[PDB]
Amino acid sequence: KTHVQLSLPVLQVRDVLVRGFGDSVEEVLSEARQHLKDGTCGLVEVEKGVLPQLEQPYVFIKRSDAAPHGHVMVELVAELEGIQYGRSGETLGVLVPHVGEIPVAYRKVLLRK
Repeated sequence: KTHVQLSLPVLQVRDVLVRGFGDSVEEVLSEARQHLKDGTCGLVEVEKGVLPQLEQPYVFIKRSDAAPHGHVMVELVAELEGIQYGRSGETLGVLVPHVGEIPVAYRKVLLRK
């Protein structure tokens, strides 16, 4: 399927144990996609002071369309030293590995895979 319905656990930035997916734009997009497939991917909502507490490169989910079955259609955009790889809509949050942190909420997304 070109899209997969996912429910992403929303994590508080200060709880996050593994603060990024790796060391290159290509690696973080790769790793983010693998963790999304394996159900081991969390979401941190972006506000003032969040991104400097996480590791670059960043992987964002961005709204790709204006929402089947409650699931917002999203795609992945990476960012490194202020350059983005991908072009999409509004940021829903920054993806991180999920290693058992307790979430505050779930974000239903339809991921372009």
